[PDB]
Amino acid sequence: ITARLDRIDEKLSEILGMLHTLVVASAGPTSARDGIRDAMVGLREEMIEKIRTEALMTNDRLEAMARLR
Amino acid sequence: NDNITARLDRIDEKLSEILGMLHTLVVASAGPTSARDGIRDAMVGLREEMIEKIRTEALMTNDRLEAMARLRNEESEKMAKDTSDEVSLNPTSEKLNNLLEGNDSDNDLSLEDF
Amino acid sequence: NDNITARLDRIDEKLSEILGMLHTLVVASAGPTSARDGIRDAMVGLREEMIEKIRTEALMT
Amino acid sequence: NITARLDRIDEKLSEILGMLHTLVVASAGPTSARDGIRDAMVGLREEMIEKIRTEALMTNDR
Amino acid sequence: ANVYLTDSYLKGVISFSECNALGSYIFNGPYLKNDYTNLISRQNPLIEHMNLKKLNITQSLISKYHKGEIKLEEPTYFQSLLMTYKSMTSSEQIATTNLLKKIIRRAIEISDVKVYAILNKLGLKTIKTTLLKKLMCSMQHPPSWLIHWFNLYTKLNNILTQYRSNEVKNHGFTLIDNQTLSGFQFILNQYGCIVYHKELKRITVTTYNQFLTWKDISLSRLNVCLITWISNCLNTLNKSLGLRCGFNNVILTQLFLYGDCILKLFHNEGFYIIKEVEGFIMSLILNITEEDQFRKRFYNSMLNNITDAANKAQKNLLSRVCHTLLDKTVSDNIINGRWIILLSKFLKLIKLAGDNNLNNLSELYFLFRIFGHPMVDERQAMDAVKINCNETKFYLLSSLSMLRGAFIYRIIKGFVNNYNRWPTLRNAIVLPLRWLTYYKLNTYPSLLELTERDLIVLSGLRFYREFRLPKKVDLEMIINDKAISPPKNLIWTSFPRNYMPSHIQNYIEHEKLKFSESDKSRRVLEYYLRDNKFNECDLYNCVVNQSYLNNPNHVVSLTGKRMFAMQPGMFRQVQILAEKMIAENILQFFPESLNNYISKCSIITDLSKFNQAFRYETSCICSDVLDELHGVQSLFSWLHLTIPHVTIICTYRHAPPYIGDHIVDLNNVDEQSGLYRYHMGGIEGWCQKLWTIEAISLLDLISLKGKFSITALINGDNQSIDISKPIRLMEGQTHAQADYLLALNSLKLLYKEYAGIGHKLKGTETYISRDMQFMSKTIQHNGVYYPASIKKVLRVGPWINTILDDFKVSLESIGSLTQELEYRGESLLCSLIFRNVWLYNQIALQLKNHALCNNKLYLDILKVLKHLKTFFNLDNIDTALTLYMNLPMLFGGGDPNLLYRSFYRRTPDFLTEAIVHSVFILSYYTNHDLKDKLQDLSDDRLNKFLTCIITFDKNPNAEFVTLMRDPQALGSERQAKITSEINRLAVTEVLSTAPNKIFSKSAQHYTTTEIDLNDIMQNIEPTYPHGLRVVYESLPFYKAEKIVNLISGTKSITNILEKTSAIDLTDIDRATEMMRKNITLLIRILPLDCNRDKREILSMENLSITELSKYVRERSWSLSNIVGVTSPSIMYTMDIKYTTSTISSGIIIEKYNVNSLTRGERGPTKPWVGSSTQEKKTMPVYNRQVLTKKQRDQIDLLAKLDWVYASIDNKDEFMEELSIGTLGLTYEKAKKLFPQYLSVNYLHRLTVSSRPCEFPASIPAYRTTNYHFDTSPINRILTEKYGDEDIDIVFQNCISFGLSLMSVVEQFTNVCPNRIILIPKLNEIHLMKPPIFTGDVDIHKLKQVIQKQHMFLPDKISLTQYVELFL
Repeated sequence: ITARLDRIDEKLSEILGMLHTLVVASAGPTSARDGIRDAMVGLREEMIEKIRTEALMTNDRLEAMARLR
Repeated sequence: NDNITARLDRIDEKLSEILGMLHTLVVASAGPTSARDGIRDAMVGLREEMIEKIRTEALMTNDRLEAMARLRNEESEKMAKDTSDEVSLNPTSEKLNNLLEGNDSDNDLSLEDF
Repeated sequence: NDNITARLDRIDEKLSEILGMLHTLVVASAGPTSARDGIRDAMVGLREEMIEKIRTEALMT
Repeated sequence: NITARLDRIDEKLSEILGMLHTLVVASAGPTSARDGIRDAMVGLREEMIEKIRTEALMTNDR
Repeated sequence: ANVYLTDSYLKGVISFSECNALGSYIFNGPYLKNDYTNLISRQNPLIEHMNLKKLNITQSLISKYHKGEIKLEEPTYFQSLLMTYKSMTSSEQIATTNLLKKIIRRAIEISDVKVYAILNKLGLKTIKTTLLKKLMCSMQHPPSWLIHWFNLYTKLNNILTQYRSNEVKNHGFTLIDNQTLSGFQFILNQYGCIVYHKELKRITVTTYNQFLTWKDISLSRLNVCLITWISNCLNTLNKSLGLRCGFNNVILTQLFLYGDCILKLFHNEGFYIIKEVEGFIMSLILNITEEDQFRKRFYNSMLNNITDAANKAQKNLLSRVCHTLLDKTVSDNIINGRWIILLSKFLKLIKLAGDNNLNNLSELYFLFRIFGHPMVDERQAMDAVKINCNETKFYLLSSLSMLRGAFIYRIIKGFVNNYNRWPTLRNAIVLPLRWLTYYKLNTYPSLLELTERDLIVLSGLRFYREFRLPKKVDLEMIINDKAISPPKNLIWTSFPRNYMPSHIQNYIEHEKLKFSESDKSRRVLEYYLRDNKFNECDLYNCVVNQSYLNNPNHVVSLTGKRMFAMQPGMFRQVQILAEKMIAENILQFFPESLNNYISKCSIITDLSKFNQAFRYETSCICSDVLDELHGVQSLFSWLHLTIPHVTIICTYRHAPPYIGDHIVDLNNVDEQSGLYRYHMGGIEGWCQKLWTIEAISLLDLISLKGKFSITALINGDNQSIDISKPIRLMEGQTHAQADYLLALNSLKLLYKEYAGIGHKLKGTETYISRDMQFMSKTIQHNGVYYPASIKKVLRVGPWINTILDDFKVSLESIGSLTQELEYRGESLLCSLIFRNVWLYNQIALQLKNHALCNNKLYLDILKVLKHLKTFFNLDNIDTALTLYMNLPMLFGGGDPNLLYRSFYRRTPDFLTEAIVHSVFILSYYTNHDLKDKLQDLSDDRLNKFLTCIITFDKNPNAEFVTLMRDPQALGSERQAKITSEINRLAVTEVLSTAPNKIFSKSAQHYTTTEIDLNDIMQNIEPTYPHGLRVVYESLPFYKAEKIVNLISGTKSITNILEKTSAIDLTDIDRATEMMRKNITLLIRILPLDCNRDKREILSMENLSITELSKYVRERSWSLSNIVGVTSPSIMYTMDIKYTTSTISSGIIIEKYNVNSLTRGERGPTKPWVGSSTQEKKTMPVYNRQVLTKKQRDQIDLLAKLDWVYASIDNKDEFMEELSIGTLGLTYEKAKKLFPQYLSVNYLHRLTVSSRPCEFPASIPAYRTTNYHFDTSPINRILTEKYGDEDIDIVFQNCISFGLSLMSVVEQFTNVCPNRIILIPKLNEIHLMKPPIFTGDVDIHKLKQVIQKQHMFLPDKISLTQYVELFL
């Protein structure tokens, strides 16, 4: 059934929230803040994970060229 | 089934809302800080919140009003005079043009007293 | 359906890339040195695990 | 009709991807290179991964 | 044993801060500016300034100044004083007038030989010709303005010559001269110039470069007056002889005087006003070429620009001199505002000189380098660019997305066009469905069906590696003769120790112990020579590992030379590598980096300061695409990632910063004038190709937004935008109104988009036009070209463009420069007479005043003239000099310009052209007819010359390596030597001691590598020197030879690793011996005994000049057959006819113009380019982006070798060893990459560096359009004589001859002929059939050459790289 539009809408809501978070994290330094390191998402592990996957997909091409060698 | 249409309508509403925020989004280039002690990251905020930072001397720019005009998508009079149909002469260039036009010889400057 | 399912799969694959880019922007946009050093240490650990993985899956010979 | 809605959604998503990727690339400026986080924002590429591959296959002699 | 040879011409810049320091120390106060330079110069002066101040004459002048007797002025005051000097009466007057009369008479007498030869060959026929007799009658009274400039130049050059000679003789010599230029007292070193005028009670202090500039001004004005007088006399005789421009010289002298008055009233700041006059001349041009609205807009903009420049000059002058010693030097005409009268009169004189004539107006561009050069304030230019490069830019994210997407679209489109597919995408899931179809079909949409949404979508595309970085550094691209910046810790070594604090001096003496000898080099060459740990894969590792990021040694040094920027060696390597990678991989995708009415306009923008507006966010959104395409990161983004973190410092010697006590790190020194941080990118020159292709991408984006076509052409610091847009004309709207409206709207849009990406265009940089084609500084209107040719020959003088004052290079430079009065100015006679004026000056007048060879060269030339008088039975030494100055320099004569160069630019055989030139010149004395077959008449002079040319003692030595280095070399000491042959042994002796083991080991094996390279191809019995050149360019000895030849052009080769600007006496003696042998060569080539009294004199009956040339070339090398080099001379082979014969049987050149004159006119025909017939080659299908450029060049060379030498007995072994050694592949693997050549004759079609690709005429391209050529009647004759057999006569040169011949006949007869018929001498044409080569290549010697010079071998095609080739 085409009820995965619910998941698509959930992902879009997540993207909206994180976009607002980005535009406030860029410039909210004075009154949206009393110290540093505002309460936020701070999840660098998914970033490291996408870096892993992309570097591994590049290493796959390198290793295929080496296999052809 | 009137449900798939509602789902797609909400999805397109959120997509238009995301693209609006993306198209009203201004990037301020990375550069020196106020105290000239280092470089600050490139700042990305909304267009109005950035025109306010240009206005309130939050981001030090050379030409505040012309940057604020370009961000507001309005033509300031400096670029309305730089790309204007007629180029008007300055008073100095008006006097120079009056001197050049006409072989009236009213220049009357003796170079031997130099 | 073929067209509907394929288009929904492409839409999900685009939403995942959007969320990944937003993760990158939010994590790098946090401007204390804490997150910067965390990214750097995670990048030294990523290189180490990549080296070890290439070695172990090259030990097939 | 639903396929046209999905294709318009896909076009809008591609536009969002282009905008956000330009933002990712433009945000990886001098301060990210200063802080050693630029290869996490822009990605690892062929030469660096080849360097990794050589480092991984000539540790001692193997 | 070390001498210092100072400049005779301004090569560097005039320094504001050197002048300020010297004059501030000498007068004990702020001289030009109240900055740190004057304070540090007065507190701790340099020793060379203390030497000037402590002279007795200087002490007396300072005493007079401190008593109020003399007044201190600015160097421009004294420039105006000098350019007015005419003091002395009747003695210097008679002497100078007699000298100028003599020079002019001798120049006309030397030109008479060539004019007679030309008129005798064209069939138009002390001074023999009537034309030059009338000209000598016209030019026997030099006018007063010419005498004035000649006298001034002579005095200034005498002062300079005296100083240079006594400075070679004595180090530390200060010239003190108050007698040469009467009224002025000069005190001249290389470290300063103090000029004092006594009756005016004025004194100025300036630099040696300023005296050089003054002498250059006087020379430039003498040259303007001389060219104009020659041209006016020629046009009085014949309106077609002189130049197309006609100048009144009293108006020109008034121009000079009024520009001098502008520079005297406004001080150094007056060069702003002087520079803003190019706009006035362009406005006078557009008042003729453009239409009312365009021309009015440009005129008003130009007036505003000039008055703004003058107001800024006044304000800056008043603000600068207020607290200096020049506070009472500003005239009242500055504050009165009456300077506008002077400016008005200057502009009126410019408009009078232009005479409402496109020729005069285009020529008047010499005015801009006729007034000298300004003293540039280095700290002030630093401060001007700081505010532009520190400014925060604000971008819409959609603007950056569209710019990145337009760049990516151009990349995709060019990649599909050149490689037949999209680039490899690593995130192809981001394309919606419409771009996935283009990706999978390997197509792209056009710009019309493209959309801004499409560009935003494409901005999200990432790529895989397509192009590969070279792993071994190309030493040819990384070595030069410029200076290197020291590291950040050693940056204080760029200033004198006196100018630096004591703690800085102690810190430098302690920090030099922490750096290597390469890091303490100050020069690029010795930076690389002193590197004992140099590795060829060092740059590659620095780029892969990003060792340039966050480097503590990074600094940007700025030098007054527009603020030439420097950085240390690592970062300079990275910059050069990024620019080279762009130039050789990406510039192929950006080819412009070299209705009832369709509206059209033109927008011209100045991109000189385009770099300062660029930030990371605008340039690196595209540099990231380039990084991904190369599999690397931050290589093309290196500038905006590293420069923001370094310090920008002005490192001129006399412009030190104030370093606060206890501060010793440059990044801790306080920001000040000439010292700032946080430079947000945009260094000029660096990353220029990146910003060019980004400008092209933005122009495509603008064309998409404005919905008009764009034809951009970005040539350096200037882009031209041809805009087209199909509109529908409104009620009563004219085409001109529509074009102007299009220009206005397109200007609005261009401004808006450039401001979107952070560049604020200014009305002074950009102007709109409609039809006028002004690109590459050339005026071109209605198809006709309008040259500025007097501007190219302003600096023609004795010792120009030479090293150690080489006589031969000076003559060659004079000829090459003066040839532009004929190539562009379309005047053979004006070019000839001007060249002979200055060649006679050089030979007869300045050769006895050599700074290193005091008069030995003149005694040698007198020996040569006596020998010529005895040989050719001449009347005196004057006739002998006239003959020497017309003999080719190949035989030892003094004529840099052979006669063929007046009719076609290129030739495939210099020896035949030299022999033909000599025959034509000696016809002036032997009275031979150049329209007849060669005959023995009574005079054996030409017979004696030809006998001496063919008869000599054979003495070959290293013939094959020499024919590799120069396929047209002669051997047996039959030609003049060049500095690269004389200096190369010294270069290798110096390089053998270099700490760098690459250069050391390549120089230690240099002699044996030459011996082996001579043995490789020595048993191939038919000698093909162009095939030898192809063999030589495929071996690694060619790169070593290029490095050595670059080093050998330096002054004082032996002092390269000595850290000194002095010249060793051994280098002086080597250059002196070389000059003397080159001068006296004509004695050894033409022996008095004719070298044969046993073999009788040569008989010129049925003599082929080409057979004689082949014999000379073969005998000089003692070879039997030399193929593919000798070719007929079309000037000699072709007989010129003007009437149709019985049957045509020649090349028929007809004038399609209807007028009797074609100069300054355009015809219906297509321009003639030359463009020799090209090869037929089948390119193999493989992935060429997998290979670097050097690998593909090596593959092309090896394919050419397999083509030319396919018939040698050793071809398999030869090609196998070449492929293994240079490419790393076997021959069977490398052969699949070789282009297969379908052309049978490689003697015609082989493409080498030693063969001309084009054969143009000696005529502007616009002029070739007036004539039509017909080579049909000669084809039947050539095929009935040589049926289906190849011959050595060049076709393109045969048409070039006819076109230039039409032009020259119009020049000399005042009427263009209706047709010209070129009838060939068939005994001068021979077969050129590709031979069957016999013999074996020395394979041992080949592999020993490869193994000895292995340090210069290119990258080898890997297995990983070879598997990717055919995927």
